[PDB]
Amino acid sequence: AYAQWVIIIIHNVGSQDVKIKNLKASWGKLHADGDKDAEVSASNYEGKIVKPDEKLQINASGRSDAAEGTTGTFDLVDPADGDKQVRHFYWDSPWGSKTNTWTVSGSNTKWMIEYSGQNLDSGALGTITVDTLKK
Amino acid sequence: AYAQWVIIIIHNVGSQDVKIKNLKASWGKLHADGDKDAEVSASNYEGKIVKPDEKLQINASGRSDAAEGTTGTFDLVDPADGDKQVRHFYWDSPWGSKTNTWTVSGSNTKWMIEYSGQNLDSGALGTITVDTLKK
Amino acid sequence: AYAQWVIIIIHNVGSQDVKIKNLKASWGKLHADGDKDAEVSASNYEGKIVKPDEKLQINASGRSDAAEGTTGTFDLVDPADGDKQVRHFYWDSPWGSKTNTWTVSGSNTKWMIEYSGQNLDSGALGTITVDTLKK
Amino acid sequence: AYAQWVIIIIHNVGSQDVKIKNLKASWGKLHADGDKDAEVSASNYEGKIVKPDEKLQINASGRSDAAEGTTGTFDLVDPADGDKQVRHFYWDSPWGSKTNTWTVSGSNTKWMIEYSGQNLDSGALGTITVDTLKK
Amino acid sequence: GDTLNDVIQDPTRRNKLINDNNLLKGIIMDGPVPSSRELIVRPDTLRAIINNRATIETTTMMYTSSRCLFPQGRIDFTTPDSGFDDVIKLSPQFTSGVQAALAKATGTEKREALQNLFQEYGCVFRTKVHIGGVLSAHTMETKLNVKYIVNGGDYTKIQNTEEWVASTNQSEHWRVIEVTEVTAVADLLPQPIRGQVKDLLKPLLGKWVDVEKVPGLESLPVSVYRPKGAIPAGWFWLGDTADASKALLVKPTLPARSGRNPALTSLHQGSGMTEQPFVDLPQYQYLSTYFGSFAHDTPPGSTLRGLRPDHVLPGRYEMHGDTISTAVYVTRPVDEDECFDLKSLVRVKLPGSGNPPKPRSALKKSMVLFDSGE
Amino acid sequence: GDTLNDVIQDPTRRNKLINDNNLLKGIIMDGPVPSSRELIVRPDTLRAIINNRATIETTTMMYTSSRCLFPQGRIDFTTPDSGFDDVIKLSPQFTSGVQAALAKATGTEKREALQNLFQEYGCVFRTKVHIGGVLSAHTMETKLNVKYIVNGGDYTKIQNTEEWVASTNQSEHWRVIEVTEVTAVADLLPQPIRGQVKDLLKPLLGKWVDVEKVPGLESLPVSVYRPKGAIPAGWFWLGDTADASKALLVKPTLPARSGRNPALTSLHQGSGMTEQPFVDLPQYQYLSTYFGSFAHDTPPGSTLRGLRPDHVLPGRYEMHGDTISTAVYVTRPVDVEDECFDLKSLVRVKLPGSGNPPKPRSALKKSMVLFDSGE
Repeated sequence: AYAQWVIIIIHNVGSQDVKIKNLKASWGKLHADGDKDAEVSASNYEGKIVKPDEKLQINASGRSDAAEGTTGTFDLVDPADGDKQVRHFYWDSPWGSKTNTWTVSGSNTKWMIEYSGQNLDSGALGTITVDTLKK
Repeated sequence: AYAQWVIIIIHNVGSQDVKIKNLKASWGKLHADGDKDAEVSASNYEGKIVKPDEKLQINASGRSDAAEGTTGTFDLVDPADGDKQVRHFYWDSPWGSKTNTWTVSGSNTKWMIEYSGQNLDSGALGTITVDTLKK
Repeated sequence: AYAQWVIIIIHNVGSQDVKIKNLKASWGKLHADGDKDAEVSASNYEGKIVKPDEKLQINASGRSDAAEGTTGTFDLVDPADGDKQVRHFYWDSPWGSKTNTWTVSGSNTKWMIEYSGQNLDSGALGTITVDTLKK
Repeated sequence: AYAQWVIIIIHNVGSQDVKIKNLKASWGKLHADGDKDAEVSASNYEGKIVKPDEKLQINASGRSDAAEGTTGTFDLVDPADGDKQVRHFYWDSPWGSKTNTWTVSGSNTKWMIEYSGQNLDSGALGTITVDTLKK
Repeated sequence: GDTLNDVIQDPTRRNKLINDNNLLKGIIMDGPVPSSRELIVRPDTLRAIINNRATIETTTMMYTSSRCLFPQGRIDFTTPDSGFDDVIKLSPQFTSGVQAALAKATGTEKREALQNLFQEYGCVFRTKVHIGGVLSAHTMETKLNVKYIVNGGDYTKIQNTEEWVASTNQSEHWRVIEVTEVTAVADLLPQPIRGQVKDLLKPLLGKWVDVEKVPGLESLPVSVYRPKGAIPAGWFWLGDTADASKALLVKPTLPARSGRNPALTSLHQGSGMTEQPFVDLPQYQYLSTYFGSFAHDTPPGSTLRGLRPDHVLPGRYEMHGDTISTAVYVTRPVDEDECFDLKSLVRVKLPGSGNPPKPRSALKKSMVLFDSGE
Repeated sequence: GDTLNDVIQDPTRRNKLINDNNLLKGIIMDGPVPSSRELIVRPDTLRAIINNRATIETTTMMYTSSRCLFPQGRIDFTTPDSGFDDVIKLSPQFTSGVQAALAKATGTEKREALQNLFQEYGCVFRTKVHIGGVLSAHTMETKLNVKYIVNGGDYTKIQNTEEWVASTNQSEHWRVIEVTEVTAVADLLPQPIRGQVKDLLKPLLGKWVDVEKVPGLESLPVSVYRPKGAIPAGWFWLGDTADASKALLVKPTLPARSGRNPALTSLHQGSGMTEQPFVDLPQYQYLSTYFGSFAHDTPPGSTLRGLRPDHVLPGRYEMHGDTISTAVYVTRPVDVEDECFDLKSLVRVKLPGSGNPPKPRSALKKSMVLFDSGE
């Protein structure tokens, strides 16, 4: 359904580029901004660069009528040193479970990440802002 | 129920304070950060000034289990100029509507207000960040 | 039963103190070292600061034959940096799940938090050692 | 059953090597980290050298469904003086007893051994951290 | 009832009043204190007016304040800039010290000598003072504290207000209760020496240089300019500006010494989630936000410097940009205390978190010396 | 209504004020005390300012406190470095003692003589002093204690504050109530003698020696470096460092004698479950956590020493390593007089064992070490 959804705002607050790869949603559908009926191909988000001081918005939600929620993953990688993984991501807003999940995994010493806006208790996961800084 | 919720983040990026007034919600309940069980009254939020570069958080959620959802309003006023209203903000995530609504009203040209992160198609209203500045 | 239990050791290694807050323990009970009959209150730990190189032990267990398990949460905060959150810890050993759950959430890049010893496959949650350093 | 288990961490806080010998599980089995299904033989640890300031983890548990629990023994031997016995560790978390057993036996004037984290009141024996030093 | 007229007409009483109030000595700046050196020659007479309008005022807003003020008059000293026949004559010792300081070989030696001379003789001189007595009391309870202060009159009767009030007409106890005019000691010197001393006291040497537009930043509403080329060794720059014509480089004039707060401070990279500089010294400030990534180990960030608080005054913002994201402030001076119109740039919303306090200051014109030839 | 001007103009009153306040004598450092020897020549006059802004304060947070302060002014002595016409003249006896101390053959004799001279004459001299009378009272009550202190004014009327306040205007009872400037006695000497004395007084001789990488420890984020080769006899090193160029060896300048704290302390093996050293003397400190197994009976640990607390000042940590088990601090001087060596002392964040010594956090002062003296 459209009740389970997540909007992640990758905001590059640093002065060096970052890239997004392996962005795959197991369930649900990637859709346009504010519109959950206009599905957008994942390729429109796979492998693009986020320039410094810019925001990239990814919107995912479950399919209407359907009852599966939406879960997915994507990797932030550094394009300056061979797409080395910056931090892996995993989000889960399920249809029939109470707690949502939002986990960052992996690590490299050259990047700092601070995220907020998620709700893990009930309902939709929420809009998540993820500030990234190559420091 | 808890499935319907909203987080409103007032981020003061300007050089002058802004005061929150008239915080109270027709439905639902205000609660502490990340804990829907820790109910909090509007008196804890009323009268608090957001100093420049400070961030304040409003967490509203539907009660434990009901067709209630949540709904409420507040006002942002200028601590100078006789507490003149900056903007009037209204939020509602109903249970039967399956359609949120977040609205801002006012004409104060001495301030500039931007807001982003609301969801309207369906589900929880999500987290809304409100940047306020004084031109 | 008493069979479902957990021991959590906050082991400070940095140059600054860390404070424990919001020690809820929603399920089960807290108990003294090596004695589950000697029930203790959360007030013995709430608001306390762990100085450098100091060990703090929190023991939780299910009630004798309540068939409940033990679940609880707490937060690490910086006593100097405006009581800001460091990490949010949630431990859960259900009686009927036969699958435990220990999670550390939140984000504060100014602190390094590592943990080890937890068991999730089955049975008790084990002894969890948490090393906190302030950078 | 998997509810009866133990995690033994041999951590050499000294500056001299130590070796393990005669590791046998009279009851139960050995398994990999974080997975009680991945059974492993005693040969994976027999003769292994715990380098100073290095942790070696041994995880023991009973069968999937059995009333056997876990039991076993192992000897720490000093490789610098002909594999002289340091200590004899015996662990036992039965299915058929309400209390567990953790026994260090033997004596060596050249070595100091301390341990923590063992649980004996009920349930699984817990996670045991053993610090060894040659003073 | 004696007045200031009766004490000023008597050489003994007049000299007692002068000595007990340190009227011949300057002020050194825990707080302003008089110097032990006599700055001016002892005058043969004092210009004075008589004022005996006493007042007792109490307010109990839990604070309670009381003030018993018993004035006696005002004593005026005449400065060279007035042009009147009588002028306070500087001590020959002070003039000799100034001449010796200005005679040293190099500018650094002259500045050090002047610093020592003004630390010994004080920085300013009180030219209008009010004589009399004042007894004040402050009480605050909620837990409780009381504070009595006496300045003038019989200080041994601070505990008994009636007796202290009765003792306010004794001339031997009159003290300076207020200062309504202060003149810089440097301003008491002759013009050719006054100019040299004032120029040498300026903490910073200034230099105008050409500017270059920072690459990128096309999203911003205005162009950002920085000093062009490598800055001369030993010099520093203050920050980014929108001025497309010229930029200011500054250089300290005094070496480091114990107890001397440096005019400029180095900047260090922020702790986390921010690329903006932070001042090494606690109270200091800088003018502009660094556009880009700040690195204090390599140029041009290695030589960007902050300013001592006394060097700057609050300015005013003029905003450019259509939204919060593009909003930027050009800082302008607020219309003797003029400040440079550097058009410093300060971004409104820095993308990161935990950023430094937003700059809000402009640099004084009276702290920078140009064309020294140094 | 007399003031300091009235007593300074009268030779008898001025000399009474000078003598009763020990203004011609230095300070020896249970606490600072005046010396019996007169350090400077008796001046013909004193430079002073008048200040009669008296104060009465009380507070009852039961920590009740009270302070009745009655100042009279400030007296200022002028030092040689100011270059003014009037300069405090050192007593001929003190100058003769300094010259006799510096005349002895060996440096040890020269240091011992200077130590005796500065013990009998004092280490510092008060150049700015505030005159007047202060009466303080404290009464902490929970059990109960009361503490009255009188400094100046008629002390026989301490029990009656009214009469003490009445007496505060009698000049025979004015005392030094505060000191706002203190100058080292050595700083009062001529420049060459001043330099020689200040160099001799330095507790430690210093020397730079090349370093070598500690074998092993490849898991650490930075290499560990220790003095290469055998330490010269009688010299000591201060700990492991990250510096790849040089390491500092130190040597005491004064023989150990009863009643004086040595500049360096021996280090002994820990009691249990730790291989780190412990200071033999109570409050001494070392700079680096020992990497490896410490042993005070064999090198290089046999020549490792800890410093007297007055030799060191707190530093700042620069962290290296991606995890706690790998993390290590490098200690850098708190960039500011009293500067400290940038030895780059290594300090492991989390030592493997338990019961380890407190984490060292200090750096050595640059003023405590004498170089290239030929000693």
